[PDB]
Amino acid sequence: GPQSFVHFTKQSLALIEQRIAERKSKEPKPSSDLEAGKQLPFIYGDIPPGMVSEPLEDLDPYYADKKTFIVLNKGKTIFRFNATPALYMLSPFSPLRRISIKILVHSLFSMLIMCTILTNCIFMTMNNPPDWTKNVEYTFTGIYTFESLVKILARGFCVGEFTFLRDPWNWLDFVVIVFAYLTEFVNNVSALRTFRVLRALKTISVIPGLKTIVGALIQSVKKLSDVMILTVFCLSVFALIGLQLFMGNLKHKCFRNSLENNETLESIMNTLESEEDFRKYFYYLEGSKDALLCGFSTDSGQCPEGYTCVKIGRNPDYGYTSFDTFSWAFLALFRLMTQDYWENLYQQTLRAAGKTYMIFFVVVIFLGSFYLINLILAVVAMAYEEQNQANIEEAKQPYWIKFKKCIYFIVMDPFVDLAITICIVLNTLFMAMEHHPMTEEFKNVLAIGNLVFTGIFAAEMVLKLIAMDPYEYFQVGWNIFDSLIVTLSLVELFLLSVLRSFRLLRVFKLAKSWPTLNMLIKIIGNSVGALGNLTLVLAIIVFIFAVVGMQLFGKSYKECVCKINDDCTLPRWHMNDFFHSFLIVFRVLCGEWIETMWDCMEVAGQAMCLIVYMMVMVIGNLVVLNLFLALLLSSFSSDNLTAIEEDPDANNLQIAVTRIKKGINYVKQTLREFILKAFGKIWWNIRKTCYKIVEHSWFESFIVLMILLSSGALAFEDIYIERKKTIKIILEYADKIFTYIFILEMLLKWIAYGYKTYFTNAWCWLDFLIVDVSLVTLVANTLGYSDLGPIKSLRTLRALRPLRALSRFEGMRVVVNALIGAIPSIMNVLLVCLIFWLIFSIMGVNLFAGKFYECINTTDGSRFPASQVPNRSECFALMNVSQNVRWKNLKVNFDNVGLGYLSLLQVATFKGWTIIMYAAVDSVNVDKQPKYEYSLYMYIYFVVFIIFGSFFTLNLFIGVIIDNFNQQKKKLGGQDIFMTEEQKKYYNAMKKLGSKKPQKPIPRPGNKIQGCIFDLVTNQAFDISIMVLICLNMVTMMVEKEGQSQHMTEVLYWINVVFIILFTGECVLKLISLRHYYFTVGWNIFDFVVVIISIVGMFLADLIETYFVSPTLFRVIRLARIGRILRLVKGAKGIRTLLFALMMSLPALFNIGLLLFLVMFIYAIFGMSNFAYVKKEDGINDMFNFETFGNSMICLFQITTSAGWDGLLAPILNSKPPDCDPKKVHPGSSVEGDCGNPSVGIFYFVSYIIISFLVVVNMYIAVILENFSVATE
Amino acid sequence: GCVEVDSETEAVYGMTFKILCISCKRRSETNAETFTEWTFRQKGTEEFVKILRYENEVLQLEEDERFEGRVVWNGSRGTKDLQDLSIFITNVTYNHSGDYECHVYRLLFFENYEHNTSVVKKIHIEVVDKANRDMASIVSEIMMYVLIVVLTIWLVAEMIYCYKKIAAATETA
Amino acid sequence: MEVTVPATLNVLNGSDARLPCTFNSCYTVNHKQFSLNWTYQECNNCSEEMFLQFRMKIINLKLERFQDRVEFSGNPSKYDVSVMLRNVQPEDEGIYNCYIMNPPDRHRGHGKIHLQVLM
Ligand SMILES: CC(C)CCC[C@@H](C)[C@H]1CC[C@H]2[C@@H]3CC=C4C[C@@H](OC(=O)CCC(=O)O)CC[C@]4(C)[C@H]3CC[C@]12C
Ligand SMILES: CC(C)CCC[C@@H](C)[C@H]1CC[C@H]2[C@@H]3CC=C4C[C@@H](OC(=O)CCC(=O)O)CC[C@]4(C)[C@H]3CC[C@]12C
Ligand SMILES: *[C@@H]1O[C@H](CO)[C@@H](O[C@@H]2O[C@H](CO)[C@@H](O)[C@H](O)[C@H]2NC(C)=O)[C@H](O)[C@H]1NC(C)=O
Ligand SMILES: *[C@@H]1O[C@H](CO)[C@@H](O[C@@H]2O[C@H](CO)[C@@H](O)[C@H](O)[C@H]2NC(C)=O)[C@H](O)[C@H]1NC(C)=O
Ligand SMILES: Nc1nc2ccc(OC(F)(F)F)cc2s1
Ligand SMILES: *[C@@H]1O[C@H](CO)[C@@H](O)[C@H](O)[C@H]1NC(C)=O
Ligand SMILES: *[C@@H]1O[C@H](CO)[C@@H](O)[C@H](O)[C@H]1NC(C)=O
Ligand SMILES: *[C@@H]1O[C@H](CO)[C@@H](O)[C@H](O)[C@H]1NC(C)=O
Ligand SMILES: *[C@@H]1O[C@H](CO)[C@@H](O)[C@H](O)[C@H]1NC(C)=O
Repeated sequence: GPQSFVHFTKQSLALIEQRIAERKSKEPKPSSDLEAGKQLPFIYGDIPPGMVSEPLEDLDPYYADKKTFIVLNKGKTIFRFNATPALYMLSPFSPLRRISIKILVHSLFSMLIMCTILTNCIFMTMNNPPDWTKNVEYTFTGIYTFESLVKILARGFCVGEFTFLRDPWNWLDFVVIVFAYLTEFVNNVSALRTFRVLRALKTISVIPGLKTIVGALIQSVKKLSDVMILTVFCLSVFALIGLQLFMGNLKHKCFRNSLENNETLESIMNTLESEEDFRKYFYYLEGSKDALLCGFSTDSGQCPEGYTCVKIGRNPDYGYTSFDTFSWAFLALFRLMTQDYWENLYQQTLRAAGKTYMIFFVVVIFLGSFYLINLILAVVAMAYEEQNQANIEEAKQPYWIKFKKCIYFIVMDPFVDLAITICIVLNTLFMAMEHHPMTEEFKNVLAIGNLVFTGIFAAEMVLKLIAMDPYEYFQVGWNIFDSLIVTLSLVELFLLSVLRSFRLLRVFKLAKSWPTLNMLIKIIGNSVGALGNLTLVLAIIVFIFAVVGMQLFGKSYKECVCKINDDCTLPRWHMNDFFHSFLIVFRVLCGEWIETMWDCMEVAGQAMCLIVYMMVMVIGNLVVLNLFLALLLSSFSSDNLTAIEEDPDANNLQIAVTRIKKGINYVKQTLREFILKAFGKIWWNIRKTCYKIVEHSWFESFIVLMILLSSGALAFEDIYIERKKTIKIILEYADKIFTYIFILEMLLKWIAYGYKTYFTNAWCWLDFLIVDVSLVTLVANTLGYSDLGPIKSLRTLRALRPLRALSRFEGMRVVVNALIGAIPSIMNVLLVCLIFWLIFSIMGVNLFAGKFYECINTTDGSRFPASQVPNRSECFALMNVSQNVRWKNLKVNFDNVGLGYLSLLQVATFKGWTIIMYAAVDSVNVDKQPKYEYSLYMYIYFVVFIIFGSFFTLNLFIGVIIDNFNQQKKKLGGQDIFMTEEQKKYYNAMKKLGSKKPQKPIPRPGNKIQGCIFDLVTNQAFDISIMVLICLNMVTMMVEKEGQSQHMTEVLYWINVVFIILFTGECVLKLISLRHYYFTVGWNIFDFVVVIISIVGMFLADLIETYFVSPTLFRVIRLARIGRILRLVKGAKGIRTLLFALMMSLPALFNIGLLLFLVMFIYAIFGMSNFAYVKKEDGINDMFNFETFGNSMICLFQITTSAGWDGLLAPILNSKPPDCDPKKVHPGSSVEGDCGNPSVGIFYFVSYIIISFLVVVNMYIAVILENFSVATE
Repeated sequence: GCVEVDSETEAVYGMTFKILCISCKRRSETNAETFTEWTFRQKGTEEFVKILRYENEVLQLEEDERFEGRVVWNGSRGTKDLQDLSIFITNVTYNHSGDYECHVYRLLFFENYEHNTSVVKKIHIEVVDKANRDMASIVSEIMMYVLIVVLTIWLVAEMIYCYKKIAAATETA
Repeated sequence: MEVTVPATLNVLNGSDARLPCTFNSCYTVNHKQFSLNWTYQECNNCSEEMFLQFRMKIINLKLERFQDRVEFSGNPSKYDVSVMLRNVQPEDEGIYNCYIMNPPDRHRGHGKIHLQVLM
């Protein structure tokens, strides 16, 4: 009630004391509506004039017992002070106490503090400040001390409950203030300056609304406990597997066969210190910092002649890439899980150990990197969705008019809007035609067209303004930005290379007519609208990380530079200044954190760099994931209501097309009128017989076997086929027989089904096309025209034979049906993506067209300093003198819009982006030699692109595809769309294991000793003892490392033997206690198998290590010990549910894996046929190439995760000399030339990654669905 | 690429035969300076007599009557790093039947290291008057034809049986 | 590199003096490349006389004005290049310098000590 505004006076204090006495005699929740920091309820009405900011009697009766008063601030915000004497000296009625209170409650105080904080945050970005930047810091400390004392006097220090130190944000503020003055009294500078960065966190306290969402993030992280435990346990198990398999394998090196001066390996080793001396005894590839790895197997890296493979030296990458110890193995497994530069570890491990070890990487990538990531992603979505539901529920609870009318009628008509839309489309198309080597006539044409288009747009601007005037004109959002853009274009015409690219933003006018572009605009608007606070918190966190990194490691990056760059100058990615620190932080957010952290370690210590990088990665990824899921769910759920009718007032484009179709109908009718005025029994039984035969299971199985054989016979066409002279001819005749069989099968399909029932079927059309290609090739070969240009090139289409299995295998057929169903929305989103990326491609063309050229020394491939050879004329003058000098260009660049699209793809997938970025930031001009970081702030272009065209775009696509798959499932009627009919019932049967009721306790033995043993073995104490024993065994396994002494080996062996005997004893006890009931429990039979396998492995490793000599077999069979630590799952209710979800999801993942394997097989055959002879450079190697089916499959599995695809594509973009030799002779084969085909390479390597991306999103759908099912039911 | 394709072992009298000797290095990116020597032990003889030597892009033929004016180089050309060391007989007679030997002397050039290695490849050549057909081709063609006829017969038998059953059932109906 | 030396060093006469000269360089000191120049000058503008040097091993040139009273007392491995002395008469008063060059570090250092002999 309004009357309830009495003051806090002597009588009020007396009443409060009486109520406290009443509460003491008596010896609940306070009113939420009157909680401090919230708006005043509307019941109380307007605050009386003279009572603003005055100590008022408590407005909540809950506090009527205690001594507390309320002060009301303009804006209806309730501040709850404390009535107890402040500091025990002052009291609420005091000349100073009231003043301090009103000061703290006022706004200007808050604005002043925020301004000071944000000025300090600008001064924190100076790596070395001038000497005068001490008065400013003194001013800042003075302002902070004044604020602290004001708060002290306003609300007491620690006297009562409502005081200074109650608020957690006060603990940070006071802990800073004390450090500042304490440090000044003291006067490691780096640590003292780092402690100043805590002043940035006060932004969260001052800026309204950031505190609540920081609390929301802290509450959301608490849901990721089970997931984190499972992740740590899985990474530990995989790290143990890796530490067992590849212990010391990365220390392999090629050592000289012949030495001199009686030098042995140890003598040589104990002298070398520098790389120029290491290079004299080990094989180093040109321009490599690490000795070439080798292996002792038949499928490992091979050393040159005169070099022998030995295990000695240090591990690659400064020594940080190793499996020798558990810590390094865990780091490597975390890197594999996060899929950061994992292809390098993949290649190193395969070269060192053997190519048959890619199974380990397959399992790790498809079990830990793609599944444990989905559990984290799924859990946060469930945690956010629960929060959002609660928020929704809580919310629920004279001459001028003559021209004016004429112009309005002229311009405000449907036709003009469509004309302007076509004008926008044509202007963008015209702008897309720019390229580097552009002749003067083409440049003039482009300039004239741009002038015409800007003139048209300015004309319509003036026409519309004069039509409706600027009072009514400036009320429309589209009109505002249209005016902005035309003004900018006029400014550019009157006057650089950026303002010309601002007309590209007119493409967003098509959002009105384009429903799925309005979704992108809505996402962008939400990111700075409803979720603007979350975006601001992300920005603040990134700024804090950049400042912390700079303060910690900037001095070291400069002092220890020669440890990371042999030129003793800073590398490309460092932390010596704020811009580069921020770039490193942004790169870590993008997902590349190991290459930039190796140098961090080398310069400034492993502990510090690891702590900082782990904090940055975890917290930044948490915030980015929260923002992504918030945007996704909010934007794609807000419109579900259909709150507004579909185009109530039809859009001008819609009206224009309506008029156009009406006119077309009128014209058609008039023209039609004018022209009309002016002027068997046996055959049917045979058909039935063929139907019977072709519908038979025997026939289907025979044809499936033939399909498998004919597809497998394609894998024998390696480059080594000429050595296999018998297999050659065997496969030729087998191909002929397969063609005959499939011709007969197609003829029977005809004679059975009919020319309509057969040719109205897509599977039948596919089979018909394949067999027709085979028949055409066979006829041409038989007639003698086998090598006839396009006829010969047609033979390469035999890689499509495996496609015949989709129609035969129901598992793949079901998933193919889902993809075919989802295609339309995919196409819509791809269209929006292409339009959005066209803008950035054009802008990149305008910024970087032709500026990627450079004059390089072809021996070491090093750019010449710009002091000499500063331009292309001087590069050619130097060419005429020297010989190994080239004016080279990047193969992927921004010379035109197509290559811009390719470069943007490489940037958005983060693979070639560094190579492109270095050239972009070095670019000077056209025909000018690049200078180092001449254009340093070009990094902002790539930052802004990686945000807009690779985060919001991915958000839009994910939302669209999720909605489409939900719609498909709803159409099927709540049926899983990735499971076959047979797998559905097995899935349902498996589901029951998650809801079984507990079974009756096993009856006790009827024997005097057996009963006691049962009672002992059926105890929680026994279970806990076994669990701790398993943990101790795990620790014993972890304590093992490479280079350990024989005593350590012996003690570890004996400890493991003791553990084995203890577990066998527990097995025996459980046997004699539970009798035959024992084997009715699945976990107990698992324990039995684990125990027996541990004993067998222990007894068999001795045989493999005493008579037989097979280290690989010994290492593989020693993996049976991990079955002892896998038993930790049994007592973990938390992770058992998640592994059950995985087991339930397996049936759907099997089909997708089968389809992915089929696609990989097809692409492997195509790669074998096409890229078998390209020049070996960049990512194509002696081991990783397309010379053989195994190598092709290795490369394709690698690039399935989108890793190194730029490196595999680069050697194929060479198609002219001197890059490739078109007439190179390959010994043992008739093929000539090691050149690649750029178009085929681009198509291959783009289509494959797109298809793999679609399959990967299919897997996340399956995993998310199963996780939700298991979590709910 | 580099594939060590084994040489053929059958030459037809009067025609031209190419004797194959390919030697690929373990790592293709290394540098080398190779040269070769060929030795021939005619059938009925027990001594390997050197017949030619090739080095620095010049073939030095020995004064052998059996090979005078009947040998030309068919190896790697235009380089000192030879990996193909074949030779060509432009007119094959009966004196070219026997065991051959292709010596390869490869000298790798490493960083502060030089390795002088050597290889030997043995080729046995028999001269005939007519070119015999490959037994693998014979068996492959015969197997293909028998399999084709077997499949056709089996399908026809199944068609006949199914049609007779269908006609019997139809007449029953 | 930064070099930490005392600006003033007061040593009583008839007592053994020691000159603290320490420097911090991120790179492990290599004895095959370290260059060191101990020089003495009577004043700031006076000529500097070299009396101790490290090219590959500690070599003392035994200048007559110092006799054999100069001894090395530091350890480059631990980055201590201090020089200790035997008892003195007031003539030793002056300025002592320790120039240090620790490759591959680029910059060169110099630490100055103004030795004083008390009665
Ligand atoms: C920008 C130029 C130089 C290159 C690309 C050509 C454009 C002229 C095309 C590309 C995609 C087209 C859009 C794709 C689809 C639509 C939705 C369409 O809405 C419908 O009525 C169709 C309903 C539906 O199927 O979703 C209106 C036109 C529009 C925006 C199209 C307008 C013309 C666009 C922008
Ligand atoms: C919002 C849309 C319209 C643009 C998205 C990309 C931007 C991040 C790009 C467009 C133009 C770019 C600018 C174009 C020109 C330059 C000059 C460049 O420096 C030089 O060219 C060197 C000059 C010299 O040293 O003489 C530094 C970056 C900067 C500001 C670029 C920063 C990144 C910008 C703003
Ligand atoms: C291109 O680089 C090569 C190799 O660095 C230069 O050739 C030799 O380089 C070494 C240093 O590594 C010099 O000591 C030699 O004197 C160089 N050999 C010469 C000049 O024959 C080469 O100079 C570079 N190209 C140009 C045009 O300078
Ligand atoms: C590499 O080895 C070959 C073969 O042993 C050497 O050639 C022989 O050299 C000796 C003289 O040192 C001659 O007497 C032999 O007649 C040569 N035999 C042949 C087949 O050439 C060759 O000298 C060695 N090369 C180097 C650079 O040491
Ligand atoms: N354009 C793109 N093709 C692919 C294929 C796989 C993939 O795995 C990842 F983990 F990165 F999502 C990402 C991408 S992006
Ligand atoms: C063996 O070493 C001695 C020096 O200890 C040296 O004189 C001699 O030449 C060496 N012999 C060989 C074969 O290296
Ligand atoms: C290029 O080099 C040749 C040979 O050194 C010289 O004769 C000729 O004049 C040069 N041409 C130009 C255009 O510099
Ligand atoms: C072949 O060898 C015989 C001796 O056995 C000789 O008489 C004859 O001339 C030789 N022919 C040729 C072409 O070398
Ligand atoms: C080989 O030489 C003989 C004898 O001179 C001659 O009859 C024959 O035509 C020659 N064959 C060829 C292919 O030159």
